[PDB]
Amino acid sequence: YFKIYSKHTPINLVRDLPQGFSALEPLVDLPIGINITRFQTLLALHRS
Amino acid sequence: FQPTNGVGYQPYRVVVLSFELLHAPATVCGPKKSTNLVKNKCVNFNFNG
Amino acid sequence: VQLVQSGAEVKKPGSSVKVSCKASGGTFNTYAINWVRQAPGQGLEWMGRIIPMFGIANYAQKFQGTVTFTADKSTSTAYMELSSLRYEDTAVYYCARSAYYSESSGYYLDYWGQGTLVTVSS
Amino acid sequence: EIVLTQSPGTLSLSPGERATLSCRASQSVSGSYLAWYQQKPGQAPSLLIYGASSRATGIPDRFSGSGSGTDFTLTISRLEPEDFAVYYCQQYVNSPRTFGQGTKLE
Ligand SMILES: *[C@@H]1O[C@H](CO)[C@@H](O)[C@H](O)[C@H]1NC(C)=O
Repeated sequence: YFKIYSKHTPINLVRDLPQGFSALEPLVDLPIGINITRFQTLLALHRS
Repeated sequence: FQPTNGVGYQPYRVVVLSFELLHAPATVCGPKKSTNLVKNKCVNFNFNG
Repeated sequence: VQLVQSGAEVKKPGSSVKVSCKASGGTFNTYAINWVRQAPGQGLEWMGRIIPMFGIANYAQKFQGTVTFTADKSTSTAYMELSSLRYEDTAVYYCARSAYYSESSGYYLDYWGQGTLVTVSS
Repeated sequence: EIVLTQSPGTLSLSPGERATLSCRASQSVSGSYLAWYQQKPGQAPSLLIYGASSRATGIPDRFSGSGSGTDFTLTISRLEPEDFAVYYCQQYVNSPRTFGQGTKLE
């Protein structure tokens, strides 16, 4: 089972990881059952 | 296929449905036969498992 | 394999008769026996079946109470009794085989006898 | 009670051609519980087919069923003079093994 838990929070900083406490509520539970030992991220780039 | 022809020589639409029985993902399920509520008396309850 | 049938019966109206279908060896125990009317100049009508091992006979709604099915485990002979000769009861009765089983669900008439002609006379 | 109606009552007319004998039922024949029969004049009927299309011992495969649902076919591929005989149907679905009225009667 693949569990993805998510939360959103407004912030007012320039560069840091915000302090305090925030509980990450569940969002989705994918029942996939595949081996995962490698992951990568995906960004977006601007052009003109 | 011709309109006046034997049913053996007439079209049959076939919708083959493949269902695997492992059911670990369980993406598709039945209605599960929900009953009604009978509160104010001792009852054997099973809300969502 | 061979199911010889009784000869034609000279039965005056109202007089009972019992047909004698003769089973070959191994026919009764393995297979059921069923009776069809085959009325003169007309089609085939299923009177019922005989299970010759458990002695079970079940009849259609039409023939209930008017005909009696009996079979003899020893001598392997099939019998059908007519309560009385009603005027329409004239016919050519036939005895045939069946499956009466689960694994083989085809309950068709495997082998048919020669037939017996009942009438007011000969 | 599942009645059966054979449709070609006298289509044969001393036929010299392939035939399309038919049977139809009020409630669809379930699981091909049908049979055909060969009733040669002056003699008893002989089984011709069982199931839907399953042939019989000593009966050539020229006799061919082609039915489903309302099981309805007995097809003589190459017609022979001796095989002429009123052909009957019979259903083992619910019915007290009732028969049709015969399709090749003079
Ligand atoms: C995951 O790895 C295990 C290692 O034992 C293997 O048995 C299993 O088949 C793998 N599953 C997939 C989806 O590759």
